[PDB]
Amino acid sequence: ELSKVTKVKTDRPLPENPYHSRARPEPNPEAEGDLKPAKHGSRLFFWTM
Amino acid sequence: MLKIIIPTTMLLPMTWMSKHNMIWINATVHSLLISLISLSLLNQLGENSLNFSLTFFSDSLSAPLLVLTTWLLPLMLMASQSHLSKETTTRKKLYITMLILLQLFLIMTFTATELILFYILFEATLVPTLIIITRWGNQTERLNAGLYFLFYTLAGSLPLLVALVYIQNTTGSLNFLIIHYWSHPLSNSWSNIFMWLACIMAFMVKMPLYGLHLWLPKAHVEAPIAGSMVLAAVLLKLGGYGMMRITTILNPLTNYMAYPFLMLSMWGMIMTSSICLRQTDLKSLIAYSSVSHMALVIVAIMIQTPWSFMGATALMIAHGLTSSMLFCLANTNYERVHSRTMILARGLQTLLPLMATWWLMASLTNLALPPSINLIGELFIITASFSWSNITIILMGMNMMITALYSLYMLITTQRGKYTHHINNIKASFTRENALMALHILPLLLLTLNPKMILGPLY
Repeated sequence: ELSKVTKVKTDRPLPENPYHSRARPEPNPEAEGDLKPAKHGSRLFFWTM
Repeated sequence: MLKIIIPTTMLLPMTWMSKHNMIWINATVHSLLISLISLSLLNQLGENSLNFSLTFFSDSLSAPLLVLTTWLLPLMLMASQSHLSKETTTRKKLYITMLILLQLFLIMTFTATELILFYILFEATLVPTLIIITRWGNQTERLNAGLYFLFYTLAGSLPLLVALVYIQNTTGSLNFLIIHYWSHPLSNSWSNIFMWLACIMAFMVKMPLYGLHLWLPKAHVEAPIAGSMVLAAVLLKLGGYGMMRITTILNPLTNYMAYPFLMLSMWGMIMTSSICLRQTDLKSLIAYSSVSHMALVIVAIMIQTPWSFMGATALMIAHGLTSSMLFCLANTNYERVHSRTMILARGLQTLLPLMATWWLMASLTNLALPPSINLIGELFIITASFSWSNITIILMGMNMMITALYSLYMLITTQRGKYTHHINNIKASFTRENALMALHILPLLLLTLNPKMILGPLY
């Protein structure tokens, strides 16, 4: 019975940033539009395709 | 260009599936047909190169060499018939396939649009040549000769590979057309100097340059007759072709960097011809004469004047034919006497008259008797060098003198004098040998009629 998790109705405001964390960095640009064939294929030296 | 490449490839399955009695016949037939087809490429445009496709192109420089290779293959087969007549069918087919692979590689080299593709194929030519020399050689020095040839060529080529990849990274393309239209001058920085050296040294090794020509005597002497034919007719011209192509992006640094190589070649022609004068081996003499004649082309390429390039192309074609013919004649004499000592066989003119006439005509072409294409090229190079510096005429004329001297010396020692008494196995010349000599001489004399075809793109 003393081991049961209990509810507490406190008046103290819930800490907005308890860890005092710094601003997280902006994510890298995610994906893009559709895939299209390579402009000239494998442009590896003499290969044309 | 596939109109030439594809039949050349189709030669291989034919040779592998041809009957043991028909291998040589089929190979010769279809090789001659392929040469006939390649003749169409000679119709070069006045300004634009024949850009068949993105990968293959031809100009008035590439087309004569292509025709030369396609024409050289059948003659090589004819020459190889004699000594490779006791060989088992599989090995004979193997030899024919090596020759066909070499021809295919050379065609692709001369038609490749991309510089790195040219490098790949021009270094691929080593494998068939090495196999031919080391496997079907008659002496014990064949292994060392093959090692020398392979290592010289590779030591030249690998820095060229690095330089070509560097150019691809910087310029963005190695296509000859783009490389020529987007040409940018090179500065005098040490980096540019070493890039120029890397781009030039490989081709300098390919066409024997005095100091780096040690591989040629060994290779030509030890290699079988067909191998020597290609080695002295096309494989050396590979260096000239590559150098003429690559000099487009090596200016104006060429003006400053040519002096070492220019002096080396201008003295080397004299030195090698003098060496020819005092040679005891016939094939070695022919090889050293080749060294001198190629040093002339090296000078012509380094000078970079239009007349020099025209003369260089003409000389390359002429020397290819002449050197191949000389090696064939020496091969016939060697087969009869089983020795390469020049003084061993004497007075052959009495025993074999027609072969002596072939010898005479070949030697006349070697000494550049007017109006042979040999003389046309030599004279053009001489005039270009005279424009470069008047002092050049001294060395050029002396080299002409020494060439005439050693060529006539070869003719006199072999095809003149009292016949050797103990040598009794000199049979009458075979029809095949005479036909080989004729197929070497007649095209050259006909080419003299219309030199414009073999005068290069700067005509």
